[PDB]
Amino acid sequence: SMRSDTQAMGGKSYRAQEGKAADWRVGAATDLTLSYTNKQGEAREVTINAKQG
Amino acid sequence: RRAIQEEVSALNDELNRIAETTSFGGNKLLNGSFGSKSFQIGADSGEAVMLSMG
Repeated sequence: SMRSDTQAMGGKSYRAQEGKAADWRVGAATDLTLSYTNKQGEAREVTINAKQG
Repeated sequence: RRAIQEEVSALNDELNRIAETTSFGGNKLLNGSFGSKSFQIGADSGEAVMLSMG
């Protein structure tokens, strides 16, 4: 199906609960790990070590 | 001194007028209501740049 409401024509959107202003800057805690399941069924872990500042 | 102060007050009211009335297509810029806005300059989502004017 190619109706615009088809599940394959979209995804899942997550949003932050805390708002950060334009003066916010990453401190000493920066790691962010995304752990989920890929489409083939294997568990996939992606680790993002952001840059301080 | 009152003669000088009158020109100071006239220019003082001019400073507030510039801040309030300056706009880009109706959107105020220098009145402090612009805040910070992200300008999207990428071919993919999430590639914007913040601009702030106090």
